[PDB]
Amino acid sequence: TNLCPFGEVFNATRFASVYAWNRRRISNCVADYSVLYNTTSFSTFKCYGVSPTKLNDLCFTNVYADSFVVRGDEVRQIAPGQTGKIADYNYKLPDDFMGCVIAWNSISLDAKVGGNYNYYYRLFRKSVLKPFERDISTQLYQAGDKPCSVEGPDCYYPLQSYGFQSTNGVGYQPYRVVVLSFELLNAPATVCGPKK
Amino acid sequence: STIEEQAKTFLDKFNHEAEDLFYQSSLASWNYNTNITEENVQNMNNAGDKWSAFLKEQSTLAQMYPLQEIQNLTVKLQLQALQQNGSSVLSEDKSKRLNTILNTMSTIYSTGKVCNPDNPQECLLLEPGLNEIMANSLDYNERLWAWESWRSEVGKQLRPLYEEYVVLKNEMARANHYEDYGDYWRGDYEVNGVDGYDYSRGQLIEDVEHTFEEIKPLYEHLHAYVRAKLMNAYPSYISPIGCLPAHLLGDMWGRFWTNLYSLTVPFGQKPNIDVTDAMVDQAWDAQRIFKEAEKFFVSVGLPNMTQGFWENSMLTDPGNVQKAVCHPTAWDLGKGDFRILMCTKVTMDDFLTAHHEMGHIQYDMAYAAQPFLLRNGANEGFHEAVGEIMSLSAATPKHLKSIGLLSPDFQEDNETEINFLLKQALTIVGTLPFTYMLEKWRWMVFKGEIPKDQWMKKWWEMKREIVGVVEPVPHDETYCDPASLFHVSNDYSFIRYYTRTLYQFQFQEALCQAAKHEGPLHKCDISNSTEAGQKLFNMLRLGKSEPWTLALENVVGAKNMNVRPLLNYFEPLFTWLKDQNKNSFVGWSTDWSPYA
Ligand SMILES: *[C@@H]1O[C@H](CO)[C@@H](O)[C@H](O)[C@H]1NC(C)=O
Ligand SMILES: *[C@@H]1O[C@H](CO)[C@@H](O)[C@H](O)[C@H]1NC(C)=O
Ligand SMILES: *[C@@H]1O[C@H](CO)[C@@H](O)[C@H](O)[C@H]1NC(C)=O
Ligand SMILES: *[C@@H]1O[C@H](CO)[C@@H](O)[C@H](O)[C@H]1NC(C)=O
Ligand SMILES: *[C@@H]1O[C@H](CO)[C@@H](O)[C@H](O)[C@H]1NC(C)=O
Ligand SMILES: *[C@@H]1O[C@H](CO)[C@@H](O)[C@H](O)[C@H]1NC(C)=O
Ligand SMILES: [Zn+2]
Repeated sequence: TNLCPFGEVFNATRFASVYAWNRRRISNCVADYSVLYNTTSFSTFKCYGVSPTKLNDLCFTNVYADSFVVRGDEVRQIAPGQTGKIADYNYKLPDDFMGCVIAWNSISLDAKVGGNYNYYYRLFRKSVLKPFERDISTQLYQAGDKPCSVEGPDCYYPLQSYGFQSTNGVGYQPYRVVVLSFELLNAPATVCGPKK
Repeated sequence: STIEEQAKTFLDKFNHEAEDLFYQSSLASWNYNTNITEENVQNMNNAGDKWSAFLKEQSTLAQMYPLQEIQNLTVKLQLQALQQNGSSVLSEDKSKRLNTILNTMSTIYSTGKVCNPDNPQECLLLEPGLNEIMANSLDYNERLWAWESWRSEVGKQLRPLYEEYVVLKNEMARANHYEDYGDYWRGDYEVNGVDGYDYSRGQLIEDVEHTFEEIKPLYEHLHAYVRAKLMNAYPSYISPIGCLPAHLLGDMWGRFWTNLYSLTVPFGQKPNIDVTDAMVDQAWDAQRIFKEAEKFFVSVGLPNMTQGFWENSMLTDPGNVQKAVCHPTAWDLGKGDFRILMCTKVTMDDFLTAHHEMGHIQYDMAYAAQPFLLRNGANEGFHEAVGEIMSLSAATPKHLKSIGLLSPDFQEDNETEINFLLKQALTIVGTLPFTYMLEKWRWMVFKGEIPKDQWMKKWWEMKREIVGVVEPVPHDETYCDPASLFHVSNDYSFIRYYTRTLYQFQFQEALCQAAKHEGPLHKCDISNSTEAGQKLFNMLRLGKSEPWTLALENVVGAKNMNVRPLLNYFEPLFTWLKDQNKNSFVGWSTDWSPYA
């Protein structure tokens, strides 16, 4: 029962944007959640539905870990039953969420000088995102009643670019977000705790 | 779908896509004002042009959406501002020369040196020098030379630039549904959406006069008291019936009479309310001034300054190595980035302005939640008033004693309050006629009621009558003395400072109700009162979204500017000034001049 590779997804060199978050399956390994508690750089470590202290004592058949980078004050949208631009168009958590939401500051990495416009997010979408949905569409957004073949007065490119700069305030500073969900099925405990 | 929703999803595309542009203009604009280079003037202008291009392209796209269909009023304001044709109504012939003139008049003001008539290689510049001379010197000739040389060597060269500045600006406002450029500024205070809370462009000009009339009796007894105490400092130089020489006033223009406190303090032997001397002896560095200002807002519940403030603000002079625009400025760059640029010296006049400029930041930080186009003060006066509410509270001896700048055994008295009130009146009461006259001169110039050959005649015809200040030396029409101030060379609406003052005591009275206060309107340090801070926080968070008449009413209870709180604040001085002018003349003769 080799240790679960939680370092790969957290300490990753590059984190994806929000409109295309990165999901990594975690299974066939005993998960050490106690190493996650120790890390003090996590500005917003808040598990929802399960206490972190009893995570090591419980086992799950699957562990999904989602990684992406949002704005500083948009971290609150990565939470159960929240509403906004990110939660409704980029990454929606289930209202019955049983898992964790972890985020820390990524100025040293995601932000530079000039403008780090590398990161993007979805500004417009016809429907609200159903929970655990990802929309990669680059197709335009027809706000008006005129057909859209080019970005014009009422045709908008759905994705826009975060402007991450080291001079930005905490609200407009890049934050990397890792969301650990859980999934119990009729299957053996592929993710367990050190005791078992 | 509806056209209002079609316009909501247009502003949403605008707001998110606009900030990084405005900020980019800002960062470059900050990098010039804090670092004067020919490399950075280009960088600042390029981002300004790209920001302007984004305005033009997203203003034309805003015209397609009609306002009359939109019902959500907060949406209507944002569309209304974005649909406004600004300098776009000016052709490439006009907009270039207008911008070229505006930059040239700013640079002449920025690079304004005066050479000593003996040793011409010695040049004094208005910011470092030529302001200490016009605020500390008691030599009538030295003041006369600093005041006349600045308004002739620098002022005259702005006369041709100001003349074409007026006509090219007037062509902009008249094209964009106004009467003159003065109305463009006066439109700041207009509300035409909510019955009862509505306002008009002219209602300001009538309210200002109607409220300035009730200031005139207070100003006269301040003028008379200062005149009699300036007659001792400058014997055989001031007429006891006549007006006041301009250069003998507190600053370069007579805008503030604060420095005259040394010559006009009623009771010198009482401990000095001007704690400038106290700070220097206590090694109050510039950081402490803003740190102590920061603790004041923290005490009322308002947030700490952001970490980007202390890291990225400029609070001192960077030195001779790199130049800087050291006119005090508060910057809402956006992106959560709040900075203050100021050449803070260890003086009370900089300690109070640190509270004033941080008041802008606290206003800027609060309405950051508002959409970008609504990220602004309720009017022009509201932004300036908010910072003054703090310096109004921070200047009280009780607050000064609380911060270690006054004796721990300092006991209040009848005499000390007069010393404190008079110093406040020199800054506040003394500037109201100066502001009212200056704008009324500009307003009538923009309306054209003052012809080009009667410009300087009418500038001092009113300065003698309205402000009681006289020209030490006769001035041709070749002079352009109005432009010698910053807010006229750099084209800023100046009536914001008259309206600011009537607001600031209106606010303070209500904030001194939310803080359970015993005594008069002074001695009213709202420090440590969270109720006073949060009552203001509600007003600050609104910004431009709710009408300023409503925003003021929710705070103080009046839909308009009220001069009564200002007079009640100064009533212990107004009664004391009259009793100090029994054997003195109150008023001023317009006809006397120090050269006749
Ligand atoms: C990231 O790496 C450091 C050392 O390189 C390690 O101590 C830390 O636990 C890692 N973080 C995670 C979440 O594994
Ligand atoms: C001022 O600007 C110049 C170029 O415009 C730059 O080389 C210099 O480093 C700047 N000064 C400081 C102190 O950053
Ligand atoms: C106008 O639309 C905004 C959209 O965010 C909404 O918050 C606001 O309540 C609306 N105004 C009214 C009066 O419904
Ligand atoms: C702006 O100018 C256009 C023509 O370029 C005009 O149709 C429109 O009415 C103007 N908008 C305003 C608010 O004056
Ligand atoms: C304000 O800043 C000081 C300085 O570090 C800090 O100790 C204090 O906790 C802060 N308080 C608030 C309310 O931000
Ligand atoms: C505010 O409270 C602090 C905390 O004790 C105190 O030191 C300070 O003197 C108070 N401020 C005033 C103006 O009394
Ligand atoms: Zn100000």
